[PDB]
Amino acid sequence: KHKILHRLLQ
Amino acid sequence: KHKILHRLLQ
Amino acid sequence: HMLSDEQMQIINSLVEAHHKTYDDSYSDFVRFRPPVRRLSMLPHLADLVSYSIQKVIGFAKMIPGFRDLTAEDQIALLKSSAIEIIMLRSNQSFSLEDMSWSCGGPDFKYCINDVTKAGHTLELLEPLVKFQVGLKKLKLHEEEHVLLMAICLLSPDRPGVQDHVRIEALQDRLCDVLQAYIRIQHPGGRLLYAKMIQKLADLRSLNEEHSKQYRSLSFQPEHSMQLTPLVLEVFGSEV
Amino acid sequence: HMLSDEQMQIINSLVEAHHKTYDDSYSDFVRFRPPVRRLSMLPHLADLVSYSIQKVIGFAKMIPGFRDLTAEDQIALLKSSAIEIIMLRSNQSFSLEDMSWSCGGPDFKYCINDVTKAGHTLELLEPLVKFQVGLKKLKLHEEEHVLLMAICLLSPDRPGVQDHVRIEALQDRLCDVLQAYIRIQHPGGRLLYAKMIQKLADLRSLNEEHSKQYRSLSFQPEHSMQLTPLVLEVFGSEV
Repeated sequence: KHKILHRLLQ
Repeated sequence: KHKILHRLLQ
Repeated sequence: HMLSDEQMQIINSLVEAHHKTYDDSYSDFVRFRPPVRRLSMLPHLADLVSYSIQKVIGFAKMIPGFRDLTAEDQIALLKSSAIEIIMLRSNQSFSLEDMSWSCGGPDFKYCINDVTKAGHTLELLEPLVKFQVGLKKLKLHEEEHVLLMAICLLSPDRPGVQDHVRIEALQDRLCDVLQAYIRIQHPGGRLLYAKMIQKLADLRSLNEEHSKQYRSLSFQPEHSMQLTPLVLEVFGSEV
Repeated sequence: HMLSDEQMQIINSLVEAHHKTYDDSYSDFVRFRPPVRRLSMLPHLADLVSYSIQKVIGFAKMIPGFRDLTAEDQIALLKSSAIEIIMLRSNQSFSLEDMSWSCGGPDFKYCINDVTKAGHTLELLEPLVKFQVGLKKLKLHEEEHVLLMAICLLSPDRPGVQDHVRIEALQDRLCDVLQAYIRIQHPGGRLLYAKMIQKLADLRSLNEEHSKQYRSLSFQPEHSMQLTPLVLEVFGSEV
């Protein structure tokens, strides 16, 4: 789902 | 799936 | 009256198992991400809890009868009791003097404060210390402490468990040893056994409270990204 | 001939972005699980690579035009180029003298050897050093090095990318700046541009090789459990 990445991308 | 746990349990 | 060659061999295995998975010098802690006093203590305690899971697993595999349960039941038992076994084994480093876990110099001395820099509130850390103090006072023998951990780990009342009759049987045999041992070798412990079982109840509360706090933590990726794969798996609900 | 007020502002942003995400003193490395020389270096390098992903992400968000792509395309670009951007930015700590990455005293001096104690073979670490040496020799200006990273990160040819026409356009504008900059400000760099683009090709090979090695690593839980949530996500294929 790329939870971390979505989050780090704002 | 508990991949780690299965593995640590031998 | 006295212990049987059976109960005695159970004790030997558990005490040996524990010695094999618990270093009283805490020398391995230098390999954890260093502590720091947005949750500056999370990386360190995450590594501490993760290191402990591995230890609790090694201890469990040597609990007689456990290795014979299904992989699924072993996992169900570990998942739901891991946090409790950690709280129990940590009593060994808990000092009533400073009300903290002394695992080293200044860096590895865990105070109530630190756990707060890790996502936990003080209103909830209070029962933990209260538990540690009560447990410390019971001045358990290594045989009773090691039995208490095995009893806890084999509780049939855990979500996900299947053969709750077989886990039930294993625990009873363990509860018998603890009861017999306390009677035979523990002067002044006529009411100790009942006090120990009460600790199991307290652990349940502490466990439920941890789930709630951990849950919030795990839904925030900026924070869950700080955890370790093993913690996410054991405390995760992908079960 | 000279640079436009546009190309110039792109450079300002990229150079500033880089400065904002790259500490030449490597002071943060003390927060990684300490290095150790079954893959004793894995916990440290995992933390190093993870720390870098976060940095590459911060740098990317400031690449003009990138924040405007879809979340999905941003992720697709980051996932497939992350390892390459790490290899590029690390040139800054690579010393041709000892053929290693000097990020500190003895503990943070990364030698070819160490990466082997992390799951990688030497027959594959060889092209990496060869790449670092060639790249170091190009003696790039900070403006060229920062542009090269943005060019790499905006390659339209990455699996999972959607609007490969828009990524295509963004990269071209960046390639123009690099070309114009080299001509205007780089004495002796008439063939530099072509050498830089060749480095992009080498990174592709290095990237593909890393995927194969990383793949084996990630299928073994005793090892993947040593990685961090972010590394598992960026290098994972759950995409």
